[PDB]
Amino acid sequence: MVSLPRMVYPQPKVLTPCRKDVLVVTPWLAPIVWEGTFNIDILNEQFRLQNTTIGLTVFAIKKYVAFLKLFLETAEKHFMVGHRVHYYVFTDQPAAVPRVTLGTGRQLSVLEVRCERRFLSEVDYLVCVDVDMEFRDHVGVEILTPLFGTLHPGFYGSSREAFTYERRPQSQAYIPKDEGDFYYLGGFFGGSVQEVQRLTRACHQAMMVDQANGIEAVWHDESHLNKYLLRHKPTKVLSPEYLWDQQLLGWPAVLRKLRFTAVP
Ligand SMILES: CCCCCCO[C@@H]1O[C@H](CO)[C@H](O)[C@H](O)[C@H]1O[C@@H]1O[C@@H](C)[C@@H](O)[C@@H](O)[C@@H]1O
Ligand SMILES: O=c1ccn([C@@H]2O[C@H](COP(=O)(O)OP(=O)(O)O)[C@@H](O)[C@H]2O)c(=O)[nH]1
Ligand SMILES: [Hg+2]
Ligand SMILES: [Hg+2]
Ligand SMILES: [Hg+2]
Ligand SMILES: [Hg+2]
Ligand SMILES: [Hg+2]
Ligand SMILES: [Mn+2]
Repeated sequence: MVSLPRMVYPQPKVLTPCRKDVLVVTPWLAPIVWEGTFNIDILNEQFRLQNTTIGLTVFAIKKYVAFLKLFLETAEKHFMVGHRVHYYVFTDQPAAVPRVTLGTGRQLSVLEVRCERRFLSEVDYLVCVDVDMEFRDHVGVEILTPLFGTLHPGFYGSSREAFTYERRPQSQAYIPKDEGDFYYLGGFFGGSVQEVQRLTRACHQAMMVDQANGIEAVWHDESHLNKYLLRHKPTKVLSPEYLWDQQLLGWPAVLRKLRFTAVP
């Protein structure tokens, strides 16, 4: 918006692809975020000049409160470092939330559960993730955009017919075998506050319609998220570097970094 300052960095090479092993842009021209595609210094400048605030939301119900300490401590080392961050922890056990030391410009709010406009006034972007995870490497502003989904680590190389989308036409989440771009994760999505609220509102309404008709999608919210992103294309797609399970899937050559991973 304001001009970027002078910066010294390698010149982009028009005749050299960033990657010869993976797709780095979708058919609707949204970038697919892989290591080796972005210069983080340029992106950090762009987002800091806008004084960007990122909200990170997690739910920790019942036994999942045990995952909060590692989740938050590692987020402090790797998530949006240098930028304003507001953590929102939705839990049924407020007194069980660990006291984690936060860097400057970062804050945490504990919301007890069994608001909407609140997010609009407190943050610019919302990132919604699973709590039984830990950050192991950089997760930064390269992911920010109006609406993003993340490629599920178990299906990124799969054909659409093999995707575990909801296949019963009676469900609002129904996707037939000849449709679908990717299989996105329910555990890592986000975007501007406005777009995230539109997505969550749509999934809530679709799930209510299914409940009324006596049907529950095969993968619950994730099935609905996939239907939403099929019909409302995300403006960025995150590669599986952003949500990986090393125990189950190892460390493939196509992954130069494992950024956020499942906890055993
Ligand atoms: C065909 C081989 C696929 C291996 C990954 C399966 O992951 C599960 O996928 C379903 C949809 O088919 C759901 O998304 C489910 O939540 C996934 O399991 C969870 O994520 C994986 C990566 C792993 O961490 C599991 O332990 C989780 O339960
Ligand atoms: O009793 C529960 C069950 C689920 N969750 C939340 O729901 C997310 C999805 O669940 P889970 O991690 O069990 O899903 P999986 O990745 O194994 O499909 C978790 O990350 C938690 O944030 C929770 O807080 N309490
Ligand atoms: Hg590149
Ligand atoms: Hg959220
Ligand atoms: Hg979430
Ligand atoms: Hg929902
Ligand atoms: Hg959703
Ligand atoms: Mn999980």
